[PDB]
Amino acid sequence: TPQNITDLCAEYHNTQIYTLNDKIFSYTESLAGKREMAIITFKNGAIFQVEVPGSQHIDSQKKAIERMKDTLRIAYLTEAKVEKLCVWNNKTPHAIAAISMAN
Amino acid sequence: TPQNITDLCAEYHNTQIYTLNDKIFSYTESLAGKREMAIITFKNGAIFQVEVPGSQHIDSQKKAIERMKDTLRIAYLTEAKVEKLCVWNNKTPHAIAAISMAN
Amino acid sequence: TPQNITDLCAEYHNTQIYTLNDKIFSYTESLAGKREMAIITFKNGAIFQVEVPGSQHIDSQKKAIERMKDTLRIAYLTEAKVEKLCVWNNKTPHAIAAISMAN
Amino acid sequence: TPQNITDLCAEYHNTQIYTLNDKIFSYTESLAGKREMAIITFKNGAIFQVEVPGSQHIDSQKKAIERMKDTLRIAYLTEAKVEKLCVWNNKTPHAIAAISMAN
Amino acid sequence: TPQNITDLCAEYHNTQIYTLNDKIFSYTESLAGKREMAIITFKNGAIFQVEVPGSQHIDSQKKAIERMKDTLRIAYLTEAKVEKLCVWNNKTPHAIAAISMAN
Ligand SMILES: CC(=O)N[C@H]1[C@H]([C@H](O)[C@H](O)CO)O[C@](C(=O)O)(n2cc(CCC(=O)NCC[C@@H]3O[C@H](CO)[C@H](O)[C@H](O)[C@H]3O)nn2)C[C@@H]1O
Ligand SMILES: CC(=O)N[C@H]1[C@H]([C@H](O)[C@H](O)CO)O[C@](C(=O)O)(n2cc(CCC(=O)NCC[C@@H]3O[C@H](CO)[C@H](O)[C@H](O)[C@H]3O)nn2)C[C@@H]1O
Ligand SMILES: CC(=O)N[C@H]1[C@H]([C@H](O)[C@H](O)CO)O[C@](C(=O)O)(n2cc(CCC(=O)NCC[C@@H]3O[C@H](CO)[C@H](O)[C@H](O)[C@H]3O)nn2)C[C@@H]1O
Ligand SMILES: CC(=O)N[C@H]1[C@H]([C@H](O)[C@H](O)CO)O[C@](C(=O)O)(n2cc(CCC(=O)NCC[C@@H]3O[C@H](CO)[C@H](O)[C@H](O)[C@H]3O)nn2)C[C@@H]1O
Ligand SMILES: CC(=O)N[C@H]1[C@H]([C@H](O)[C@H](O)CO)O[C@](C(=O)O)(n2cc(CCC(=O)NCC[C@@H]3O[C@H](CO)[C@H](O)[C@H](O)[C@H]3O)nn2)C[C@@H]1O
Repeated sequence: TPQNITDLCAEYHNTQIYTLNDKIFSYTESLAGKREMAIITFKNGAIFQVEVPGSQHIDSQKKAIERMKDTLRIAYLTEAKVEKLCVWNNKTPHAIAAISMAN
Repeated sequence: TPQNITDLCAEYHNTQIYTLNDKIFSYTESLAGKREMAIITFKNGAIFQVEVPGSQHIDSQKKAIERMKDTLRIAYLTEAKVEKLCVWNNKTPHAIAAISMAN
Repeated sequence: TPQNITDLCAEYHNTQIYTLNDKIFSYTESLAGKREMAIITFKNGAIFQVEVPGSQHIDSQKKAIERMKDTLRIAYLTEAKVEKLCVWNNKTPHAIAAISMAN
Repeated sequence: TPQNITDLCAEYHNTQIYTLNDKIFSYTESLAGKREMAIITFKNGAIFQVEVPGSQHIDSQKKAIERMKDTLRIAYLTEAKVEKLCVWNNKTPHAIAAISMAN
Repeated sequence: TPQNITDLCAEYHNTQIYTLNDKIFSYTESLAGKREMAIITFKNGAIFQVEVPGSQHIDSQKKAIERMKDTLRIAYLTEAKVEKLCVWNNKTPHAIAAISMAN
């Protein structure tokens, strides 16, 4: 089991770490069908999604996907600093796999 | 995949964007049978609903409908500025499809 | 579909609007069997319940009853002003159907 | 149906009301198997549990047990004054049946 | 049934108590498949995980694991002082079994 987000991110293909060290600039969420997703942006312009659940996801991920959207909403509303994101870079917007908050 | 609320909204028939840039003026929710819904208003007089779940919705939307009502309640209570709403205009009140929030 | 709590309230028998324009004075909830309920009061003496889920409720109400208890708890803790309650007046305490909040 | 916690509490065998009129001093929760429970204390040394779900509990209590732990956690974190607890006194620590919050 | 975290912790093999008396320094969560987990750190560098649900868990733990991640996220965001953790020390990072919070 990994020790931190960077090492966790390295356990997967098609990923990279971004170091934001910043609060979320905007939070978007949709209930429209086939676009049940969240999008966040940061002041540096970067855009990220929580993907719509799909055939690529295994069942254990479904609750985690819901949790992540909960996290991002409350992080946005609390202006919590996001340290790093681990994202899949084979999707546009890049798709969030993990988040770290600190400081 | 769309990268913002405007482009997401334009992927559907009978939708449009409203630009509020304001906090929610009032939040209403009901548990009454056949009216399990939320209504929000803004100071400019705009009125929007989160629709009662029905057969027009696909199954993936159900969780997202519940999440949206969670989002609107907390946005109301935290006085978060709503940037945009994507709504369906073939319902009265217009029905919320997506929300964006920014400073 | 109604556009406000008063109009929604009028779509049911044995209801009435109470206008509070006040924060909740006390919040009570129970896990005891057959009394899985919430009770709120206001400083004017008014007492209201969220009913125990029962035979009178249709399936779609179950989630909304849980949400209403969530809403009342957080309204209480944040001292949010309650504008109106739509209540059924054929129960004692009167039973909450809907809530509106505004500053 | 009862209109307050004292009257509700009195509808059960082996219960009693504790009047605290104080915030929660500590909140403990466990995910350890067979100890999936919460324990709260007050500065006067009083200790109470939310019981591990068991065959004592009827089906309708299961959701309310989980809500109660949610309520205690957020009460703790908001420093909300707990007015009274209804507890079962045939368990050690005494087991929470209901809570009221008021100033 | 135990009356505090220390006593609860001692009801299990492969456990120990850490005394932090500090807020969480960082919160990390992941939705990546097979790594649906959370990791927290404290300012002294100590790292702890909420484990991915696995064969070792009994069914009653599944809700509690989800609750714990909820608790850690809100504790982090509120800067709530963690008193103690009970952890399994046969995993790395050490795996949280229970948490106590006190000011
Ligand atoms: C910690 C761990 O188990 N890591 C392993 C992961 C993992 O098992 C799967 O991602 C879980 O579904 O599977 C890895 C991985 O890198 O994703 N894997 C999986 C595969 C074949 C199938 C595959 O790529 N599945 C993941 C698809 C990705 O899903 C992601 C969501 O979870 C994203 O949507 C991403 O854009 C998509 O490409 N080849 N390698 C190998 C890696 O060692
Ligand atoms: C991104 C994407 O998939 N967009 C497509 C959507 C989408 O597949 C469905 O809305 C999902 O159920 O379906 C579109 C759409 O515009 O809604 N669509 C669907 C249909 C036939 C069935 C249909 O109209 N379904 C939507 C009904 C609408 O549901 C909405 C709630 O989700 C609202 O209640 C709205 O008032 C109602 O008219 N014709 N066009 C075509 C669009 O390209
Ligand atoms: C918008 C809408 O659909 N409104 C209709 C409602 C509604 O369909 C039901 O209340 C939903 O279960 O059903 C109405 C009503 O006023 O409740 N209705 C229902 C009936 C027969 C069955 C009936 O009385 N159901 C409601 C029972 C009430 O349930 C309530 C909880 O939802 C309360 O517990 C209340 O104390 C109880 O009397 N006769 N009229 C007629 C109303 O036009
Ligand atoms: C409002 C109401 O319905 N009150 C009634 C309750 C109630 O139906 C049950 O407690 C719900 O499970 O059942 C009462 C009660 O006092 O608990 N009851 C139940 C019984 C036989 C079964 C029984 O004792 N159930 C309660 C066991 C208690 O469960 C509790 C959790 O719910 C606690 O764990 C407690 O420590 C334990 O003794 N005898 N009396 C009679 C009481 O009139
Ligand atoms: C209060 C109580 O019932 N405590 C008992 C626990 C308990 O029943 C189980 O841990 C619940 O699954 O089972 C104890 C224990 O110490 O965990 N137990 C269990 C066993 C054999 C199987 C076993 O070790 N299960 C626990 C595995 C542990 O799961 C943990 C998560 O729950 C961690 O992942 C840990 O890293 C792992 O070793 N031997 N002793 C004996 C202890 O008296």
